Amino acid sequence: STDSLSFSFINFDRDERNLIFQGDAHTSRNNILQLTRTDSNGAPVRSTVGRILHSAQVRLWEKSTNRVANLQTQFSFFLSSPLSNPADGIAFFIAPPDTTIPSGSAGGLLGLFNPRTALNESANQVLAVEFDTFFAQNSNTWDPNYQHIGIDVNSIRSSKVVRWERREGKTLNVLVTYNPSTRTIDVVATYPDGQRYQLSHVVDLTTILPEWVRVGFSAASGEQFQTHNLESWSFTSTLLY
Amino acid sequence: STDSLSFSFINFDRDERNLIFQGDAHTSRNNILQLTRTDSNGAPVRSTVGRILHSAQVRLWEKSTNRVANLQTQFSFFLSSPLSNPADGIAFFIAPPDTTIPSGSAGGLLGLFNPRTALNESANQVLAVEFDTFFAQNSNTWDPNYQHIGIDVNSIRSSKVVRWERREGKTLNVLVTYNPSTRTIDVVATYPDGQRYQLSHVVDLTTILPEWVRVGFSAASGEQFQTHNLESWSFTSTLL
Ligand SMILES: CC(=O)N[C@@H]1[C@@H](O)[C@H](O[C@@H]2O[C@H](CO)[C@@H](O[C@@H]3O[C@H](CO[C@H]4O[C@H](CO)[C@@H](O)[C@H](O)[C@@H]4O[C@@H]4O[C@H](CO)[C@@H](O)[C@H](O)[C@H]4NC(C)=O)[C@@H](O)[C@H](O[C@H]4O[C@H](CO)[C@@H](O)[C@H](O)[C@@H]4O[C@@H]4O[C@H](CO)[C@@H](O)[C@H](O)[C@H]4NC(C)=O)[C@@H]3O)[C@H](O)[C@H]2NC(C)=O)[C@@H](CO)O[C@H]1NC(=O)C[C@H](N)C(=O)O
Ligand SMILES: [Ca+2]
Ligand SMILES: [Ca+2]
Ligand SMILES: [Mn+2]
Ligand SMILES: [Mn+2]
Repeated sequence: STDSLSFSFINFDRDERNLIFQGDAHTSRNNILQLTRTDSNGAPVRSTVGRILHSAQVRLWEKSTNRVANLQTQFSFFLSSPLSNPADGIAFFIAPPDTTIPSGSAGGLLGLFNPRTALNESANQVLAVEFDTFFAQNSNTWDPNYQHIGIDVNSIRSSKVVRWERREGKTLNVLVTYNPSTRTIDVVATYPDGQRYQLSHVVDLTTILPEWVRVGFSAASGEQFQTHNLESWSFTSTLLY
Repeated sequence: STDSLSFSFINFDRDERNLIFQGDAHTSRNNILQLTRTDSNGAPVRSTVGRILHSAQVRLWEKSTNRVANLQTQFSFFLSSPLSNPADGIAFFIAPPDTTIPSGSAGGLLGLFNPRTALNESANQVLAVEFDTFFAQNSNTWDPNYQHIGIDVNSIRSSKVVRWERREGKTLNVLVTYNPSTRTIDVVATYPDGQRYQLSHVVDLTTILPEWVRVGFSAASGEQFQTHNLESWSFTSTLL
């Protein structure tokens, strides 16, 4: 009785037919999705980007009946690094279906933006929820001066941020929703001990993205590095109104 | 949580990016999916096959672990025709991801089989649930002598059938499930007045289909014809 699409992964098998793997994204022998490159011992390496998109296209709206999609997605990730200042982060993102890794998008651009246009909203079509671990003010000039979760609308400079603490190796469980009635992106992220982070932003997704999109994850490292380990992912979209 | 995939169409838009259209399959201005060919006034015509598959592949089973999927799908369709003996039928089906319309598959082969291998189980990889309106024993030599619902396992000759009544322009609502614990396909179908049909068959899908499959619908006409109009479709599969 609705138009809808849903999928869930509890781990990531070696030859997954419904995922589009980009750049350095790969799977580990224990079915964890590794977004960024590792060496032969599984250690993270510099200057790497990897992404995945689900192959099923999501319809963001349907005009003739004035419907717009809601969206709900849950995912779990952890990060590992020997460094004091591990980098760069992982993001959930929504983009056109033919989206590809931009040139120059490693480091603090998180695999999402070209350096030429990273701060230029008119040149991009992307909504991302970022988990940003590296904020050095002399390179990541757009960042607040702390680790943070952000909502990114056509730019690596987030519209809203909240202070966040990276915890070496610990799973962060995230819920992201879009409510088309209030035009609100809501983010809730919780560590296993119950420590919670919340962030929201009003953005009408129909004004920034095309009718059909793909959804997925991106991660990068620059001169500093970490593994970006995606453990599980569920997603649902329903046309409403 | 689980490894699962679900989708639902309450009707069909002119633009549906996650469907693979094969042969004569197309959408109507009224957001109905029309499987078989029509003329310029929307009247059905002879000798036509159309199919749709969802673009998302379904993991039916995993060889390394022996995990197997359950499946549930619900759909609704209606048929229309000027003919006293309209033909040939519509089927839900499950097949390998690269499945295409076989040559010679119009008429009573429902877009699913080639004439030389339609009864050779070793040559096919398909599970279908057919809604068969044309049973002439002199051409459809594999059919029971009445309209019927059938469960087809690598053959156009159904493994099980139940008598069924075609109703011009009326919607049949259908549920098809696969239960991997009992290895049973079950089918329940109803018309708007409550008239009910049920059929089941025990078949281990892991014996007839590869690990990754696609799902969708096929329909055909031969010398006799009708439109095959898919109104809605929902699907869910979970790998246990
Ligand atoms: C010389 C000699 O005697 N040779 C013998 C051969 O003639 C025998 O061949 C068989 O003859 C049968 C009788 O004529 C044929 O049955 C008829 O087949 C018609 C065509 O079937 C099509 O269309 C069907 C409907 O859509 C579809 O279900 C079929 O599957 C088939 O479509 C094929 O399918 C193929 C896959 O299998 C596919 O590759 C093809 O692409 C596809 N074709 C197309 C174009 O897409 C069928 O229409 C006939 O049905 C009508 O007639 C029966 C009564 O006979 C009625 O019960 C039906 O309701 C229907 O009636 C019609 O309905 C209309 C609509 O309401 C109405 O307008 C009409 O007025 C009414 N017509 C009538 C007559 O009432 C029917 O089933 C059969 O197809 C032939 N088989 C083959 C393989 O060609 C042959 C085998 O029996 O045997 C020969 N005899 C000998 O060899 C003896 C001796 N050794 C010798 O002489 O040599
Ligand atoms: Ca940063
Ligand atoms: Ca038949
Ligand atoms: Mn940031
Ligand atoms: Mn039959």
